[PDB]
Amino acid sequence: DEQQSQAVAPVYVGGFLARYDQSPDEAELLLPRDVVEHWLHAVALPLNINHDDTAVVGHVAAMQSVRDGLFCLGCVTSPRFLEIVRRASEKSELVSRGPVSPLQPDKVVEFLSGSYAGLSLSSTPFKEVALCSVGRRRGTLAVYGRDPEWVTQRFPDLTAADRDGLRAQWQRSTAVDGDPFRSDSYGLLGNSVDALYIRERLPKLRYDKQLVGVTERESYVKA
Amino acid sequence: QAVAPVYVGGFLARYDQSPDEAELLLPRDVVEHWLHAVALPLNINHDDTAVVGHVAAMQSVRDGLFCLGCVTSPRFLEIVRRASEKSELVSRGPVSPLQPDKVVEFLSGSYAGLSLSSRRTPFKEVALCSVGRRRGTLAVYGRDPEWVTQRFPDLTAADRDGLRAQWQGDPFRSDSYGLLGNSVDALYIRERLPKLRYDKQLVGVTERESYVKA
Repeated sequence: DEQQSQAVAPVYVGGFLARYDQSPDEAELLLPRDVVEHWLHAVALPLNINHDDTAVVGHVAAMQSVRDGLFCLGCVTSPRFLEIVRRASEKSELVSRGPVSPLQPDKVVEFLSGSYAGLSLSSTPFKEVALCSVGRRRGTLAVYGRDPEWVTQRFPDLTAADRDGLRAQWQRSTAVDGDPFRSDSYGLLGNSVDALYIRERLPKLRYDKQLVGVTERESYVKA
Repeated sequence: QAVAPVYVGGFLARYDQSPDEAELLLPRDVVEHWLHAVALPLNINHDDTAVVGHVAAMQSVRDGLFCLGCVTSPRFLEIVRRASEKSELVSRGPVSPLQPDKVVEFLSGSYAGLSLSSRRTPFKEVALCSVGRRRGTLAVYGRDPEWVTQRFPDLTAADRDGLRAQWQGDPFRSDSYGLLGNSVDALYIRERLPKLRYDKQLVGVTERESYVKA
């Protein structure tokens, strides 16, 4: 209970929604810097599971256009979603194996890291942000952690100035969040089988990890 | 209807396949000895709190050990039913002729392999798993046990008669959460799809005439 209480504390997620250096084969995935800045530069977008309106699990706490792409920081807050994740994490051998040495085991964070390893922006233009098994845009690796600062520190490309801009954002009471989640374990279970048949899933995830340099520092990423 | 029984068939071992593991070896003779040549429980990934049914028949044939299982647990079937309604893969349906069967399709996609762990004393249990450690252990699901057996070209009428003679309280103590945890594990099994496709080719089953998803 006490230890289970920590499991369902909020979970932050960060990562690029798009990499300006990545040229996609599909026109639909194009998202140039000028386009992003226009709508972005010159209010809190919901965060969900695979773009499902009934699976809102939190909100976006910061969005920043940087040198290498569009970076996002979200916050998973749904008590229902986190409890579901807590229970499944207890029956995962992947999770039982734990994280890389120095990191403290964190079943909930590890389960999220394993299942929803990608970030997905889709559509105002900026409608919402989705956690998915793997993103269609390359470099969209999802990085989970209990601390916003820690998550941002997982990406070598971000400079101290970049992080300052992001911080000003998350430090600022959202409309999306009682519990915005309107799905269940059965729903998540149905989605898990879909993930099993995504082709090149692991190679895509490993490619993303190297592209954003998360391979350089320790994290809960399972890929 | 959807939660009616589901049969699953497939080889638990291919005598022609050389187990890249000395512990997975399973010679014909040792098999036929324990065989005819208490029905074994059928569970999920060898979790004994996840028994979904029983083995209805086993037959040692030319190419290996063929098995036919029956998924009967109502608790399990109902859990599967709900999840199947929230699966895009399942919503896409099967290939042309075959009629949609959500529960059968979710099972085909999630537990595409069979696993025997006679580890020990003889045959202990058969597990439905995302992919088996032994090659050629593709799991084929269906509502009619006859149809399922007809999915494997290797089997002969004589082989089928032997199996036919055999197949002719809720034991599940798990939940949606347990299956979900197992689902993330499956995502990290290496070469899952390549192995499944290999198994599929080996036993001659096609997505074009079954519910197999790999």
